[PDB]
Amino acid sequence: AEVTQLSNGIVVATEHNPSAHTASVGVVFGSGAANENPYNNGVSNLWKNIFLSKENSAVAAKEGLALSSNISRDFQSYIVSSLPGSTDKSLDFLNQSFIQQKANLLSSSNFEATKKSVLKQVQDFEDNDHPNRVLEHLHSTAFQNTPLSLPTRGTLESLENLVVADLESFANNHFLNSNAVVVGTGNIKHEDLVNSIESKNLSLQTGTKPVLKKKAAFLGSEVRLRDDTLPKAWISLAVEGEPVNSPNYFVAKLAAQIFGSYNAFEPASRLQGIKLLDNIQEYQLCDNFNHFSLSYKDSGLWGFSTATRNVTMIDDLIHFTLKQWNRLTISVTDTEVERAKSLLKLQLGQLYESGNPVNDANLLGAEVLIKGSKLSLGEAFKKIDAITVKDVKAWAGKRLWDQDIAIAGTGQIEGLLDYMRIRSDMSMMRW
Amino acid sequence: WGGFSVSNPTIQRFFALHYLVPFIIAAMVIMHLMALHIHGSSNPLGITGNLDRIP
Ligand code: HEM
Ligand SMILES: CCCCCCCCCCCO[C@@H]1O[C@H](CO)[C@@H](O[C@H]2O[C@H](CO)[C@@H](O)[C@H](O)[C@H]2O)[C@H](O)[C@H]1O
Repeated sequence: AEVTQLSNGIVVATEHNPSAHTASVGVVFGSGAANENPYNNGVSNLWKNIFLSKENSAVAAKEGLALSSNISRDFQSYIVSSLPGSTDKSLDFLNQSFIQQKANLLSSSNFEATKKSVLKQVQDFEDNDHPNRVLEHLHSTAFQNTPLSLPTRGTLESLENLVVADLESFANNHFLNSNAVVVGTGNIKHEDLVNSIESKNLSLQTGTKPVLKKKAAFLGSEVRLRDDTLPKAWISLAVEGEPVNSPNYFVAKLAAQIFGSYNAFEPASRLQGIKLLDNIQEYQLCDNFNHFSLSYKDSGLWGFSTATRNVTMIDDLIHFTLKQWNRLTISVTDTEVERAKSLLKLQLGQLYESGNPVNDANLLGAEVLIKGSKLSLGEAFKKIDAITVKDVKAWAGKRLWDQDIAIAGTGQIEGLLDYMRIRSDMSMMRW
Repeated sequence: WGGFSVSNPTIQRFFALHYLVPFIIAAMVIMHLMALHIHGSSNPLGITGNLDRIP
């Protein structure tokens, strides 16, 4: 009823949900793509896929279990889902995969087949997923030569050069008890899980701490992947944002909610209380846009992504959007701040109070790894309601006004002006 | 000349015309700029500048 957190060597964290009809048990490691290098980039993604390999999944399915794995920038997860009663069967599989097995999943035929699978996977993403590919390039240029610049799926070049040894090296260096948290969500009790874990013994690399490196840094820059054969222009643009556990974490998320998301083809989306919408609908400057406040351990990105077929008016799209951002520093109104509060609460509620145990597992593990605990919506909502117009203006004057930007784009971006023209729009002339 | 040689009439008309022509030049410069605008400037390589423009 408040999320329990116990440690006996292995940190166990659970979140009991009485309305849930299933249960998820897994392990979340405090290491992701941000802990790789340009040459082993994609190793985590390769691990995810061998864990989700047919051999491993068939074994789990026979037991009535479903496997899930997510590779993020700061973390990595491996979850098993089952009925509330088969919760102990999940632990056995989990125990087996990360303690008993090794040479079973890393066999020549399984590794090569899995490698070939992720290779075609990544190739398709880079070849067809334009909005996400652009967002990945935003991170790449914004944090270039820094941990946060590496794509989570890895790069084709490094992927084709990866061997079983690379996987093992990463596992020995990151899949450690000191860098992990065993999570339990859905319909399960803490005692049931802690005792079932405390039932077994061993340690498997005890006291071993993960590798350390240099911190993430934001660099005003841009990467342009022009492709005149594509039907649209896809653009992502952002300034240095807030890291997780930043004092302005919510103020930044609220600022992003002010401008929000938009889908020109959805009737209700066109009626939102967003001033930018009055400027962009007259000549239909875009098909959609979405503002974000991405937060990581060392840094973050605040900005937006947009897609448009109006290739001759991209300059107006960017101009109007950045002119609106200017407003956060000098003229954002009370009702805009109040509307943002309500919608932010709804966003967080939908994110944290989702009816999915695997989602809760990922969120719970990631947070307890970073701050040792998980913040409740009750506390989050209180912080949000305390945000004032002066807080937004103070934050904007620091993060937005006359600040460097990172830009990424693909498709028909001839109309996207030079860096300086876009950068100049981060402020307004004053007397 | 307005007479038998360069005299008063000549100087007075030359000043009137000296005032006028600069405005005709201004008009011709507008025409010059119009011709320039439809094709844009050339460049030192002598090839198309269409692949890489800046404002
Ligand atoms: C009051 C006189 C004039 C003004 C104000 C003027 C102004 C301009 C301007 C602003 C440009 C664009 C930038 C540049 O290339 O310098 C231009 C281009 C040009 N002008 Fe003039 N101009 C004048 C006289 C002339 C004359 C006397 C000629 C030739 C007999 C001429 C030939 C050109 C040409 C061919 C270009 C194109 C250059 C290129 O882009 O390669 N202009 N002029
Ligand atoms: C015809 C001959 C007459 C010549 C007269 C010279 C004109 C001088 C104008 C000088 C300053 O005009 C001034 O320019 C600076 C940018 O440099 C503007 O600054 C604006 O952009 C800068 C740079 O992104 C921001 O830091 C700043 O917060 C913002 O207000 C300022 O608001 C404006 O007031």
